[PDB]
Amino acid sequence: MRYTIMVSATASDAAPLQFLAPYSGCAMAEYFRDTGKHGLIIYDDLSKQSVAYRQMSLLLRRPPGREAFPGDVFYLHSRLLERAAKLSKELGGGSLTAFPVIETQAGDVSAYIATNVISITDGQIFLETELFYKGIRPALN
Amino acid sequence: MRYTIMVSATASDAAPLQFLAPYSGCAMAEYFRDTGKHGLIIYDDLSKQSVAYRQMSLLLRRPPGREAFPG
Amino acid sequence: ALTGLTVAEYFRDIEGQDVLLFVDNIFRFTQANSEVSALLGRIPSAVGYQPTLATDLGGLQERITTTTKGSITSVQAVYVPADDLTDPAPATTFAHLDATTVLSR
Amino acid sequence: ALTGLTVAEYFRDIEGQDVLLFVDNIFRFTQANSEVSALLGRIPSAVGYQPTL
Amino acid sequence: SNQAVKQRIRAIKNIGKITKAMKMVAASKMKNAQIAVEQSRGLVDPFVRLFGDFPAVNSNKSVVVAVTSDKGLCGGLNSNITKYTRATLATTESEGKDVVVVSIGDKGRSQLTRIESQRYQLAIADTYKVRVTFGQASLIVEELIKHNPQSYQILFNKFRSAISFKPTVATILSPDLLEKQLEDVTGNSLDAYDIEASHERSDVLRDLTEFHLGVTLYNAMLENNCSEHASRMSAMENSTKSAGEMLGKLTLDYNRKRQATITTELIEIIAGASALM
Amino acid sequence: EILVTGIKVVDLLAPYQRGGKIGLFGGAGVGKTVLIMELINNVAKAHGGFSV
Amino acid sequence: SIAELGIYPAVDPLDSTSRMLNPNVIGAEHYNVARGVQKVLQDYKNLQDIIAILGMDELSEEDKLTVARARKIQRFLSQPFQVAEVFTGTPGKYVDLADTISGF
Ligand SMILES: Nc1ncnc2c1ncn2[C@@H]1O[C@H](COP(=O)(O)OP(=O)(O)O)[C@@H](O)[C@H]1O
Ligand SMILES: [Mg+2]
Repeated sequence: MRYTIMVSATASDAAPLQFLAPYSGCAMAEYFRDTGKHGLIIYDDLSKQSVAYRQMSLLLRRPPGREAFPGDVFYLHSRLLERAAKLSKELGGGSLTAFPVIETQAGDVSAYIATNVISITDGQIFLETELFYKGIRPALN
Repeated sequence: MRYTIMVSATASDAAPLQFLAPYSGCAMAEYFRDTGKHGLIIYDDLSKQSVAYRQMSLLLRRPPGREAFPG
Repeated sequence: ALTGLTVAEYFRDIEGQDVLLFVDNIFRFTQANSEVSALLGRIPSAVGYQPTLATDLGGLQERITTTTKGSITSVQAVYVPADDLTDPAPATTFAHLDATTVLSR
Repeated sequence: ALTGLTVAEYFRDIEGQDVLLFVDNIFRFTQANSEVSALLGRIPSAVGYQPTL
Repeated sequence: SNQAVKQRIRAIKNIGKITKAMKMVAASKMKNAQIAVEQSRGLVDPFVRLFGDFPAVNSNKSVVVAVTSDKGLCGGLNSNITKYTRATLATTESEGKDVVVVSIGDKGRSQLTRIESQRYQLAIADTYKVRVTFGQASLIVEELIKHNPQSYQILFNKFRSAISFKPTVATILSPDLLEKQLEDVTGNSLDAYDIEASHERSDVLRDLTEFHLGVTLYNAMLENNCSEHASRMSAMENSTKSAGEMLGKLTLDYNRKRQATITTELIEIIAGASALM
Repeated sequence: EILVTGIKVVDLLAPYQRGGKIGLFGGAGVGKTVLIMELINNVAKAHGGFSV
Repeated sequence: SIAELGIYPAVDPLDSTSRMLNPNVIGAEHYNVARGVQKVLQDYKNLQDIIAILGMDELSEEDKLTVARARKIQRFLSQPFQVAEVFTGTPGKYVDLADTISGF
């Protein structure tokens, strides 16, 4: 915890707070990105941030799309995850590494938000449940 | 070509023109129907006419139905 | 379910006990909040639930915890609609569960 | 369909004889009511039909 | 669309019980036939105890019998002994001998003519319809007596266990043509026996070779039939497992399409209701 | 007129037109940026004209 | 489904089309080998359920011949890319058109 910041917008917190908490955390880590240092950030369950944003948009009477998500749910995560950058030498050389977490349903990799963030992030650490209940932990696919 | 008319409201054209191109082509072929000759009218992509008509109707604030098509 | 939480929150917060709260068919809590969301004119989300589905479930299930005075432990009957664990009501309910006790015939 | 039914109902009620009414595609009655019911100010029912189906 | 997978689930869910019923039918048939294989295994011992076992003989005419199945859901049984047949027809033939290929079972006449179209001369089938008797194998052996070879080769799967079926080549030497010649080891290996028959040693060897061929053929098509039932039992459980996993994947896609259908219809109703209100 | 790409499946089963519109369909990491990088690397260097 | 089989580029050969695939444009043998590859692959796709349920050992001889030739042309349509050698290590291959026509 000497190096960790912990931003928590939990399940009882309001949906704008769950929507905004990845951006708050990414700003707090962009401090270390922008001043030459290095940062790590885990946005744990962006699949719950997208549900908070779906709640906010559907309560604003905005027309839902695929899986009742708004049309700008891609922009929600691409605005966030493009800030995890490795800066040039002239801007400091700082870096920010993101580890977004997405929860699938039955190994459905082809969900809407899952295929959104797969096409935003660089790599992918897919964790399978068939390897997990066979005791192989970390259950890396 | 000396027996064929080509009515073509392509993709860059307005949605009223793609909505009206099958009816204009049928009106052009009804000259040959109405005067004892024989016509062969080929409406390529009637589904694209339906898409253009849906666009033209949804922007006229007419309430959508199944697959957002008009009634 | 909020009234059951209030009666249990008295025993946790004042008496300092370990309370059991049997929310019988949490799916019916979900479907009743879905009905009051549809009556209030809110646009329903995916499969037909309220747009505030996880937030209503969280406002229920986040008061069931261990404080420094006591604890409420919830044994909730779960109905799985159309035998689908990926349906949003049990898949949102399963995020809060700590154990499942499966009674089988 | 109502017009053809009225022509048959005259034969049934006034003249009192056994009528045969053949209605080809009674689905088109409900379809045609659905085509106007969105412009009549009715918010739509299930799979595309009118609320008064 | 959404009833395509709803009917495909029905098709695969019925295959997943048809193949399990067929697995239990094959298992009950293997249970009923194992007690007949174990009783018939004894009589093959005195002939390979008296006449030995000489597969690599320099025969001039040979008859190779590949004991296959009739029904073809066995799962790699009738094709494996066809590999052993082409590995055995290419073992004895090194000197210009005449070879007849015979097959018992429809999956033998469908597969030995594929690689061996001209030396194939006989096809026995429908052997396993009611049961296998010794008179049936005697008539098959008599149709092998219609040809007069110098050896008989029998290719069949030996029912060792429910998981292992070793393919077996069994050799029957024709009596005065080869059987005395293979035993002529500085004298003979058959001179120790005092022939108590009515006629000479040549006729008792003719009768013994015919009886040994009938017993080997009867045991071969009992071993192969029971290993066929065990192979069908083990190959109708790879199919029930695959039809269970395919049904699981189809059920997952059906639930996804079901949820998408309810969301799509609901979005259509909301957009139509908000176009007016 | 054909546009040779050096890719076997593209040159065999869906050959590209020199002066035609080409689409690369697929979603979320199936390789349609590596395929367009390989098309840049194979076609754009053996082109002569300008690229955007 | 083709990328998860390790085939790269993961082109669906039975869904990727072109207007240049025309014997009056590209030549008769190029069109013939393209349509033959597509027919072999479609005939293999028609057997995937019966390969899954009954297994490979229950097919006909022409079936288990065309399945083997289809599995050979499935791997042969894949190709290491010159830009993809920095995360794979295998070098890239620019194939000529005559080479792939004759090779297929
Ligand atoms: N030709 C190829 N060879 C090896 N791997 C590939 C190839 N094409 C794509 N990939 C894999 O796909 C991943 C990303 O694909 P990408 O081009 O980013 O698809 P998209 O742009 O649709 O997200 C790469 O990390 C690589 O592992
Ligand atoms: Mg890309």
